[PDB]
Amino acid sequence: PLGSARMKQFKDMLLERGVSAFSTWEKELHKIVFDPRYLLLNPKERKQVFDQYVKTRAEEERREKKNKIMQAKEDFKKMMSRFKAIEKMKDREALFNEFVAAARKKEKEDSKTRGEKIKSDFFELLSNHHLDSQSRWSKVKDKVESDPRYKAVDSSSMREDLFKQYIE
Repeated sequence: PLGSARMKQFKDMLLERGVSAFSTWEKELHKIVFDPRYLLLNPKERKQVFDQYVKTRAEEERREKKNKIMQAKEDFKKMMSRFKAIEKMKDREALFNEFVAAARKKEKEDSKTRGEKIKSDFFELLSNHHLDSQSRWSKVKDKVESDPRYKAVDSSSMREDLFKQYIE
């Protein structure tokens, strides 16, 4: 949405005549100087529109390139025809090992965060009750067997051990 029809036309001309975004005005001038639309702006205005056309086009290209790369991953990574998208095998394997060697690294996490969680939830379960050294698992079991923080501990014996830990 550039100000005026006059400048729109100049911008258009820049595109149609293939003026580069990585060059000097002095060296691109030859692509436009013979074009009737060149006559529609004074020098200051010519500079305005050129500077804007060059900044805008470089950024669009820089970005088109990146967003294509990131998008190719996010789809290769998602398929786990999106396989062909990546070129070679050398590239599409430092990635097939990005996912797998990060999907196992999410379990030297997930099996520990949930790990300590089953435990702490069993302690928290226990702490809802008034317990001490005199407390006896026989009489306590019955109070908390319905609860989900209890069922979560899958070893009837390990439950007992925990309650022993908690009572020490």
